[PDB]
Amino acid sequence: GEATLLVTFGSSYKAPRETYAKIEKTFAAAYPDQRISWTYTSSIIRKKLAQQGIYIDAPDEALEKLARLGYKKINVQSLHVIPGREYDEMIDFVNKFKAAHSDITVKVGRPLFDTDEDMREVAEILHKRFQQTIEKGEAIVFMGHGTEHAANDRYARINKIMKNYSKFMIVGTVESDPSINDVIAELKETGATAVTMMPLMSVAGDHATNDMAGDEDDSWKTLLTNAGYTVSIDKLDNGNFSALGDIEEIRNIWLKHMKAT
Ligand SMILES: [Mg+2]
Ligand SMILES: [Mg+2]
Ligand SMILES: [Mg+2]
Ligand SMILES: [Mg+2]
Ligand SMILES: [Mg+2]
Repeated sequence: GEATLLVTFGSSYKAPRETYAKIEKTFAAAYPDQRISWTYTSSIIRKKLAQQGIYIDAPDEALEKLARLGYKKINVQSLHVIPGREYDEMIDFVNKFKAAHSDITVKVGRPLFDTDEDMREVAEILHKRFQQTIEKGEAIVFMGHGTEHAANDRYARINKIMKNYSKFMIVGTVESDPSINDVIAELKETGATAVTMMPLMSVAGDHATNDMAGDEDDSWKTLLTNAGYTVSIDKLDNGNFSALGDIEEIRNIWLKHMKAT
């Protein structure tokens, strides 16, 4: 008997939690006999959800509960985009758990942008999603968070990989490099005058939605409109802002990572 624990930072908001449900459904369909469990690593988000009647286990709680149920084989899957700080803290609570349980074998699955192969697959999926927009000469801008962690290199790396698919697919980050000014300089080279944006994030969290599309003077929508672009935000059919985890083929990459060799 195998069990799977899905690891994310977490969110208290309805739209990200619908994306989480899609990820659970993808894993449950692939492994219909397995228990699938969740942990949200943000302590404060867990606390706010508890105030709402929604009870999410802390990581140590989540794994101990699996141990107390008899499981000797546990999969712990990162739902992160890059192998950065949160991925490292995953490994840490996984090892704190392995130490207390020498008989339990724990398999760890990597985040989305782990390898060049992963980033090509993501680029192809996003190209497919936006091909009709790209065909009209409109650019697609992907907004990642950005970090000082060395894994920040994935954003510049997937930006270059995306050039094999279209010059109109452009990646930047809010807090690091490539920056919004790099995005604007790249846009200028394409000849586009219209932009569709999407977060290069697993879910469209509340803070990210403001960074991307808010009326704040430094939101990406404002800064691109100041530059003269006509800006649209990508949405799901249900009207929510889209994110990577909403795309079934993206969810399959986390799925494959859980068993990769
Ligand atoms: Mg990440
Ligand atoms: Mg799609
Ligand atoms: Mg990101
Ligand atoms: Mg969404
Ligand atoms: Mg969807």
